[PDB]
Amino acid sequence: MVLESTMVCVDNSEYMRNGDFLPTRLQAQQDAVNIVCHSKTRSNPENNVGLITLANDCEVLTTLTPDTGRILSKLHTVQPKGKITFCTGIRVAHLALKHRQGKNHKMRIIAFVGSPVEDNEKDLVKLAKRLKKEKVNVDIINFGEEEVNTEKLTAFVNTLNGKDGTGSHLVTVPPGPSLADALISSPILAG
Amino acid sequence: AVQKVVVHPLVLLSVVDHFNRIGKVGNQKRVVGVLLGSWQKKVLDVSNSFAVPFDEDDKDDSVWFLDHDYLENMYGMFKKVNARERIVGWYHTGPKLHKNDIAINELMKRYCPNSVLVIIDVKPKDLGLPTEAYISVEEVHDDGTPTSKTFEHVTSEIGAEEAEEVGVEHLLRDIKDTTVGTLSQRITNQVHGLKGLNSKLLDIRSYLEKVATGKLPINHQIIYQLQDVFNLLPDVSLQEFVKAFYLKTNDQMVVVYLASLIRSVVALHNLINNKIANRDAEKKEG
Repeated sequence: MVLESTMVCVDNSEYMRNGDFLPTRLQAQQDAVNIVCHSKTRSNPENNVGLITLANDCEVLTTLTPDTGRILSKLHTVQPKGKITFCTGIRVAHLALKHRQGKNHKMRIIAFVGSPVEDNEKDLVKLAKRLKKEKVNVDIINFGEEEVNTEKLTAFVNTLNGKDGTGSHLVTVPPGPSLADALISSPILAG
Repeated sequence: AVQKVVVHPLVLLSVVDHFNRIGKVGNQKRVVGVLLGSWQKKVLDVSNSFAVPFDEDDKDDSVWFLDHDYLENMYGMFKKVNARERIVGWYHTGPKLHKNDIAINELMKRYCPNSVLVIIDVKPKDLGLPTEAYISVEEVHDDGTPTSKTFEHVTSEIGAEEAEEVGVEHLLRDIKDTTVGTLSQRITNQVHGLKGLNSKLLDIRSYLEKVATGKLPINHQIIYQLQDVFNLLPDVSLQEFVKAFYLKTNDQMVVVYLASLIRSVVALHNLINNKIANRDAEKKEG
């Protein structure tokens, strides 16, 4: 089995309060957390998965643990209200990854961006190459609404990995009615 | 709520010895741990604590993590040995506070209704009684900002305990105690002008800087308000003591009189008795 610590980042931004992902993005991203946490259980027991709130200020109430029981409890009453903040949410998983006791687990991050963010192409390429020096492979999954056919996050994913490095891949989410289990179909198949 | 805090040298050392822990391995930031308070009353006291691995990224200036598996089970440890000791908040060595410190307290409010943070100092320098303390409240603001969470300064004071001065106060051994009544009060006087009038010049130069730059702080209004309470006597040219002039020497009235009266009879005790016992031994021997 592949060894790594997957830190999933829930999206508390104010644009997660609608139902485009059925029935509602609160329960949809919950089901999106349900499918990733149950998949790691089918993958490796040693993988420990925490949660982090990106919007407003970053706070982690659940220590990194393989048990997803406390994670599923925090998915309720998450109160998705606040301003989305991206740049601070990249290393936010990496700092919890620098607190890992075992160093054999690879550094892997999955973040949920459901809101348009104001960012310059020079800011995302500096964080990209910074993760190249840190070897961290971050799989981002587009959620919510954002710049049509997202460029920044795509350039953030594309410039994040290279040769090969298998890798970081971004899947653009269509702005249409769908079930959250149908959104993750492509990303969970091929990261 | 929390008015003043009592910081023991023992718990403050628990921040200092951890500065040797992660100081040798580095690298960035500072020493941060969770504070165990002893609350018997509105006055806050701290006995022990536990230091937790902590890091704060620069870039990424808003990133911070406590280890809460270290916080949970180790609480049941100190709780089992000491039932009264509980976590009242957290701490760190500063020296100053970055804006990210707003999120450290709000996360741990599940543990304590109000978590008091203690800024400490591992290397004593200036200007006086060291470290610092803050309390987390919301004053909003007069200008209309969204609700503003800003830590207000809590006055910190050192305090003692039985049985803890055994090894602590032993190792110094070089201090002269005190001596009360002669040197103790006068050294303070030379410093009371130094430490009193240096902050006078440091602030009056920053208060002049206000008009120049750095406005706000307006403040307002606390600056001039208590300055005008200082103005009960200015004291300016010249001293405005016309009513306190005769009273000036009139307070020195009996102090000089007794000093004149005591030294007269103390001499009669010292001079007479010395001459008596001296000639009794001196001349009767030879």
